[PDB]
Amino acid sequence: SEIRKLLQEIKKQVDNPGNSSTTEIKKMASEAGIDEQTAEEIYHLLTEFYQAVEEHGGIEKYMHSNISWLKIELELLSACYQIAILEDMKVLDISEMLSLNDLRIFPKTPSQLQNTYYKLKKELIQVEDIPKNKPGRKRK
Amino acid sequence: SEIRKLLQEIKKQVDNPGNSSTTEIKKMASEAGIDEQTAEEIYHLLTEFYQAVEEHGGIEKYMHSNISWLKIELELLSACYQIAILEDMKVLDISEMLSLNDLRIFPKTPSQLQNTYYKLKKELIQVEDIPKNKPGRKRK
DNA sequence: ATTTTTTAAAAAAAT
DNA sequence: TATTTTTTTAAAAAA
Repeated sequence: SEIRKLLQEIKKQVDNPGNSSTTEIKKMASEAGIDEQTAEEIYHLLTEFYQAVEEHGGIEKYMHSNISWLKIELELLSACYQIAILEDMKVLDISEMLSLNDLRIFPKTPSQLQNTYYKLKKELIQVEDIPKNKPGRKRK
Repeated sequence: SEIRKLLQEIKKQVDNPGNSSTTEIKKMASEAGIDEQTAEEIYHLLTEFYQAVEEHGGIEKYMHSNISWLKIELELLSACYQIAILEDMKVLDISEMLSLNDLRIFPKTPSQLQNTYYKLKKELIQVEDIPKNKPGRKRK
């Protein structure tokens, strides 16, 4: 599968967009036999996510803010795992690929991505901003 | 006791030092009946700590780096609790006073300060740089 | 005043 | 290999 190189190029375009960005992504997806619609959806979700990060002061300011995940970030997470799974990638490999260890689609580690993916599937969390909850005993 | 206002003024001077800084601190300590030597020691330890933070990219860069505590920061911690205890302050009050909730001598919460103080006293940790250890199971 | 327990997240083993 | 549970660490607050 060429899903990794496609996602990599999608991020490359989001980080430096031009009037031919989406056309190039469609072409790359087509040549790889990857669904064009889902490829473009990811490009647009990623664009929004990065725009949101900037509205939150930037990647560094965001990674340390009180927000663990943004609603758009979770939408992106679900779309990324879904397209990669359809392309026959193993879960462990997807978590690695999307993380800080590789493509850096998300400013998250493979475990942050994978634990969240399963909580999302188990409906332990909703598709909405998720605040960083503090540890420690609860007040009396 | 006037230990809180003394520490506050010590930090005020460290944040904007002049040729009369230490003289003013000595005077304030004297008028409050607080040991002058320990007051000056704290001024110098605090100065070093803030210089170290700057060498580590700044307060924001440091609070998120892989270092939990700096050696000089622990030396400062011990000196601050010691002088405050001698001035009859309760432990809970000291942790609050030195923290982000009040004087901000340290870029730490009252619990980070208090838990570390006791680990230091119990010799569970040494007076040296302490790295931020990651959570999670240990590898097989 | 000092120690222990609890919680939440992250990491990786267990299933 | 997909999903769940356990473990560890730090932080928060009870014990």
